[PDB]
Amino acid sequence: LIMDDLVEEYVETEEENLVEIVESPSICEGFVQASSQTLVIIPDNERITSNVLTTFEATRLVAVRAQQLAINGSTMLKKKYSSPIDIAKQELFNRKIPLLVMRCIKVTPEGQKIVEIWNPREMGIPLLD
Amino acid sequence: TFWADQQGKIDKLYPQIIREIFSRVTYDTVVKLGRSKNSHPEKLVLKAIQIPPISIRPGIDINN
Amino acid sequence: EYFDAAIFIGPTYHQRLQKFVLDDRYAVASYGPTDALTGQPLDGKRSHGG
Repeated sequence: LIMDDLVEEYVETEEENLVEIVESPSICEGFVQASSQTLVIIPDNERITSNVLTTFEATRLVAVRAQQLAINGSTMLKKKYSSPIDIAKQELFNRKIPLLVMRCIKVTPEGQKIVEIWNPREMGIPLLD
Repeated sequence: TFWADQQGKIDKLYPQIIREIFSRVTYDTVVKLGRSKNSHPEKLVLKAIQIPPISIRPGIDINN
Repeated sequence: EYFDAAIFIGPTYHQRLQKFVLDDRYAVASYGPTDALTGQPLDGKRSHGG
């Protein structure tokens, strides 16, 4: 009985050189749950990130708005359009998009999330064309 | 399988015996040897293995 | 319109290689056979999905 089509064999050859008494409490250790964070919004005069939307952020805004226009139907465009993509794009260009860009720069160990909330209607818009 | 040699006298370190020996170990030894408290040597002997969910063994070969 | 340059035209022996586009081309829809283990589509054209 020639079987053939063997499952081979697999070999790993390397080493991972990853460079007060105590007992078992259940509350001092463990706690897989992470502490709830508090949102610190950096004041509008202390924001040091770009006031021009990146192509990534502008694309994300347009995509989110287009999806929400696919589920909803409300908009502020005087010129009506037949596609949610067009409506969202013109909403971004006309500076009437109902979305905010939150840029997170910190995770403080005290459970503090420091963010900069940027208004796309006041921001510069990249090429996108 | 493990083999315990006492100056030429050998006796098989069966998993139950190893389990008792590891249960004899305190947390201070584990911590002071760097191992995490969740990595206590007692956990290395299993009396109730996990039968994996049928999601990872579908079709009715590992089930054999 | 005649070409300005004289064009080199003559018989050349040509072979049809047995790589048909109709065999190679494949298109799949949004649904079909899936792998029981990973839940992903099956592999390739032969399995009618992937």
